[PDB]
Amino acid sequence: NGYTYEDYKNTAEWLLSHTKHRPQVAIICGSGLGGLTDKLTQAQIFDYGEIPNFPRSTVPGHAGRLVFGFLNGRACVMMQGRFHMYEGYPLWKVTFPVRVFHLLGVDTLVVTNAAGGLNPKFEVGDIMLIRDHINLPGFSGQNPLRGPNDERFGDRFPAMSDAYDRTMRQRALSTWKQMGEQRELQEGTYVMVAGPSFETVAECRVLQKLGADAVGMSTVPEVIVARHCGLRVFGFSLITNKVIMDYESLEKANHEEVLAAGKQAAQKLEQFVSILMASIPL
Amino acid sequence: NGYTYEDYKNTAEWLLSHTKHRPQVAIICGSGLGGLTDKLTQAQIFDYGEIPNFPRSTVPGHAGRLVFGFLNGRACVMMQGRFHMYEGYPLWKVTFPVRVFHLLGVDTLVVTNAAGGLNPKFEVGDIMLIRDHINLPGFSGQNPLRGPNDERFGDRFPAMSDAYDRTMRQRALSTWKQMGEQRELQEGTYVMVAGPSFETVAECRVLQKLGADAVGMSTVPEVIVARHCGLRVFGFSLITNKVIMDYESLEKANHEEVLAAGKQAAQKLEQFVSILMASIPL
Amino acid sequence: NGYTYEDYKNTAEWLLSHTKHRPQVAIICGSGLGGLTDKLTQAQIFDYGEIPNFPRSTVPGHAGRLVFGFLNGRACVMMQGRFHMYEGYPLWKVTFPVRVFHLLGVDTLVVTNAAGGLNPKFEVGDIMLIRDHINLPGFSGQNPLRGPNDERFGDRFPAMSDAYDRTMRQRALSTWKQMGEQRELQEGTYVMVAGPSFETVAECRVLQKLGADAVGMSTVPEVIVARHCGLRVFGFSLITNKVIMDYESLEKANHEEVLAAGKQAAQKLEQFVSILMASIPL
Ligand SMILES: COc1ccc(/C=C/P(=O)(O)O)c(Sc2c[nH]c3c(=O)[nH]cnc23)c1
Ligand SMILES: COc1ccc(/C=C/P(=O)(O)O)c(Sc2c[nH]c3c(=O)[nH]cnc23)c1
Ligand SMILES: COc1ccc(/C=C/P(=O)(O)O)c(Sc2c[nH]c3c(=O)[nH]cnc23)c1
Ligand SMILES: [Cl-]
Ligand SMILES: [Cl-]
Ligand SMILES: [Cl-]
Ligand SMILES: [Cl-]
Ligand SMILES: [Cl-]
Ligand SMILES: [Cl-]
Ligand SMILES: [Cl-]
Ligand SMILES: [Cl-]
Ligand SMILES: [Cl-]
Repeated sequence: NGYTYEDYKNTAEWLLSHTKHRPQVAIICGSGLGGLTDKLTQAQIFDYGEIPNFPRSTVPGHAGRLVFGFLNGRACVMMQGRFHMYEGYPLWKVTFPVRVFHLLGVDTLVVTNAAGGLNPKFEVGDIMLIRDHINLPGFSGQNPLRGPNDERFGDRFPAMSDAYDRTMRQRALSTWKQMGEQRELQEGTYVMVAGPSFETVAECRVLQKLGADAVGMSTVPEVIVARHCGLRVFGFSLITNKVIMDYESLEKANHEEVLAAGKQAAQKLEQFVSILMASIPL
Repeated sequence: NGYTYEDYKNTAEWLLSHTKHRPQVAIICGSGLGGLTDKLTQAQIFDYGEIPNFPRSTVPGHAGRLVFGFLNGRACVMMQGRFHMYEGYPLWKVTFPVRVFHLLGVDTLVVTNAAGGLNPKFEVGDIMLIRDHINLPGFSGQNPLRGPNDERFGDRFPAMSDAYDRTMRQRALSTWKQMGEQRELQEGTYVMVAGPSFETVAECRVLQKLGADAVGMSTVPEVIVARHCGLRVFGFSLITNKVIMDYESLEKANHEEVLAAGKQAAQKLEQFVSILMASIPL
Repeated sequence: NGYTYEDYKNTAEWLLSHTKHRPQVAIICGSGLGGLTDKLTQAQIFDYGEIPNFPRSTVPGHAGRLVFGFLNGRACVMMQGRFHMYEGYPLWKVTFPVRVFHLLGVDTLVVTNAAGGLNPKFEVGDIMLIRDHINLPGFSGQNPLRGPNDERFGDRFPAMSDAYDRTMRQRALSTWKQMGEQRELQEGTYVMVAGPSFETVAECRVLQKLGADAVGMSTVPEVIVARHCGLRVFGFSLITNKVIMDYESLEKANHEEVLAAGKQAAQKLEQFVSILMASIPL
């Protein structure tokens, strides 16, 4: 980890210096929450590059931007653009933003993400509340707390059995009925895999047998350092596809079908998140 | 990854400069395909050292050599000597050769390897067609596509559900009957483990329960970058041993028994591969 | 690995130079064997810092010390203070001490450790003999033999199916009856996880389903290089806690409950280890 506490403080302070927005809720926007920044009243945009010590993607395609504003009368900081293991970032860079959020005094993290369905009852376009995760990289050493622990963030050995807030999740089932959606809001376990290649069938069978309902390539490191900092955490996945679980199928997973499911669910997801701000305790 | 596209191009071009052999098929020779170079008509040998940007083993024992020639009227490039995680090589070095093969315009990769039997119906000397793999290192971040993606090789998020060509595998069952072998050609799932230590019993039970038929320490990274480049992929394992699956046995696995099974199956394996060239589409 | 054989030799020799103690048995003291050094007759203490090439913890809290002496008429070298992946140490540093022990001509390693119960028949304060391990990090590349092999320590591909000595374990069940403990000495499989965060429920269910009886964050790398060097290996775990395996519980694991179970079992553990020296073959 090439970041000191002084580095985190510098970034927090610089942002406090450069905006009057004091946010309570951080949202990391995954697949098809691109345009959720269009619903922030009183939006102030930073490009990651301007923000100090802030990782910037080398890849030309994505210019990640941090946006401060109000959503449904909640002070929010949104991340449009995320860092993934598969891109080559170490986890002390992937999760750098969360430690800054805390130093802004944000108390709640919303995390969204795409995922393949491993639970057969799941369908494309479905939304799965993250109740638990399986951190497969963490088992092997790839945990974002690996290294010296700073008491000023949290304990050396934080628990995670409770990472995903029970209350937020109930209050999210309620909001669904109010949305009057045709399809029931799902609840399940998200397994993180590093990727970037899609799963084999033997691999998909391993993940289903380990007890995973969805597989994606993000979120878990962010949840772990959020819980390490004492943040309340709520997250869901967009079920972008059904993980091919048999050799008889003649169908390959693909990024296009993930972009598609993401453009298709944008409106629904943007709505659900903004109504949800109301159920976020102040 | 300390290799640019210009580096790969340089190696490809240098080889094109230094041989008139334009190969269609690359074969990576695992356990007991040492002498398969003796069956190349019109053989031109390179030591890895001569070949630019080509990883060279530090270990005194193995002087890896790349050999261009014809096998059963197929233009082949053979790798005699392979790079393994356990040796300390990063995967961008293990799989460096495959990216060069593609730049030579090779369209088909044959991958052979030793493996311990986890499926009880398997016996030493058996041959298992790789139908699927379980990439246990890949889950944790150790995937050879981790880092920036180059469009000139393939897509950022390639699928693998179809990695092992269906046609090649049928056409391989047919060739077996023509060989008139006493023992039926096997088909199964290969789990890669980094090693170099052999599995415990609890470990062997984990791998059987995950759905693996054989365990070895290679191949999978090569298959992933081959499929990333659009290469057709066919592979099998020599079942060198039966993974000790109970505490009551007084038998340890050992490298000697792997070298043995390899010397013992050489002839059979050398035959099977050369007949197989005929079934390789031009 | 930034250690040569000359480095290991230098450390061994320096210790031989600086003590008349020629030890047969190395003990790595885990949770609640702090005070086991108080039972060494004729104790000679080294701070790790004094000992050359010896890793030293950056963290202010723990000043690791190596102590030579006699326990129950056995020449022992004890490690008070251990190195863990979660602290950031690479495994060539975690296991550095074991290679030195061998060069002192120690023939037997005792390894102790805390662990969460995954087997429901287990209770806090219980003692589980390690019969086998599941090395989850090793699968992904994080094995301490990864790199060039030195013949002077052992074989490139050591077996582990037999890592935990059968005889020592019988002779340990016998000593239990002589101790006349109210609770039966347990026997099981220890899964290593890198941590430092505690397991989720989905995670705890994965580890139980893989066949693990206890989960801890140490030992396995030490056992692997000990067995690579030809050392006889015996180990047990203190069951510090029962891994939360359901969402209905309102209980988080915590370090305090691990320190507690450790202070509470110290006397019992200190006794068991010193009686055990008698059953150690000379
Ligand atoms: C491979 O293409 C991608 C690219 C990006 C993401 C997620 C980015 P995020 O929204 O978390 O910020 C995913 S997630 C994903 C959907 N379907 C699958 C699948 O079948 N397997 C494993 N993972 C996924 C997949
Ligand atoms: C440990 O000794 C070796 C050395 C080299 C190889 C493979 C080299 P390749 O032919 O892929 O290029 C193997 S593979 C192997 C056979 N039996 C087992 C086993 O029981 N467990 C896990 N793996 C193996 C094992
Ligand atoms: C998280 O806090 C710690 C700190 C140190 C250790 C071990 C050090 P050692 O004695 O091996 O030298 C453990 S081990 C441990 C007990 N309960 C659990 C649990 O529930 N999960 C996973 N692991 C543990 C846990
Ligand atoms: Cl930079
Ligand atoms: Cl990295
Ligand atoms: Cl890293
Ligand atoms: Cl070099
Ligand atoms: Cl490496
Ligand atoms: Cl590496
Ligand atoms: Cl130092
Ligand atoms: Cl490291
Ligand atoms: Cl490391």
